[PDB]
Amino acid sequence: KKPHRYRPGTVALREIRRYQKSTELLIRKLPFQRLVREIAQDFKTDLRFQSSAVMALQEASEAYLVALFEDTNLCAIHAKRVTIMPKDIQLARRIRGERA
DNA sequence: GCCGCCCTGGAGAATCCCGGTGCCGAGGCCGCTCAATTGGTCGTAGACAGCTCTAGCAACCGCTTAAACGCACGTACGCGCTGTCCCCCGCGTTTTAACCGCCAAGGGGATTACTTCCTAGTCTCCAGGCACGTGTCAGATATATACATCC
Repeated sequence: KKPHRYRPGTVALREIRRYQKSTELLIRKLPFQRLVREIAQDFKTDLRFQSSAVMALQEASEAYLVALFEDTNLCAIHAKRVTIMPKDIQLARRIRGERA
């Protein structure tokens, strides 16, 4: 219960300016390893993983999600909005050719 | 005469600066060592020349006709404004699991060296499949001619 609450949006701009400067991975390593192993046991059983393989998968997945979020933000801005919605992701993936 | 209180001076300890010496990152030097270099030989890939036949190109023609263009009207939709409500954001508090540091043994896989043998490259010879051209043949199409019929 303290005064001087911040306006909704300048904190998000601060995290935008912070996370666009830094280069570290934004997803924790152990949940991503568990997700990769859970996906990979469907294709083949008794699969071992190098740590650099999981790191390459994490780098590629984070780059893909960041680029998709940039296209999604462009979709949301084009619809005279500032909030991203699942239809923006759907339109971005449709124009990209993933849903086409 | 005896005892208590205020003012001022020089010596002991803390700190800054400089010199001698030991440790981390990087570069010169040395040793192995394997792949780039050099030299020679030879086969053939490609450059060059030559002839033949077909497509493209610049600039013009003529004719047709459907597409393009201009204009007027009208109305549907993009856009701006306002309300509203709801849902996402900011923040405080509590939980929880990521992260790092640990076993405990065992298998997977990357190398180094070695052996062996099966299979694919290479060469020679041959023949049949593919590409092209043509004679022939059965299905599809159009009309010639004869019969039943309405006015």
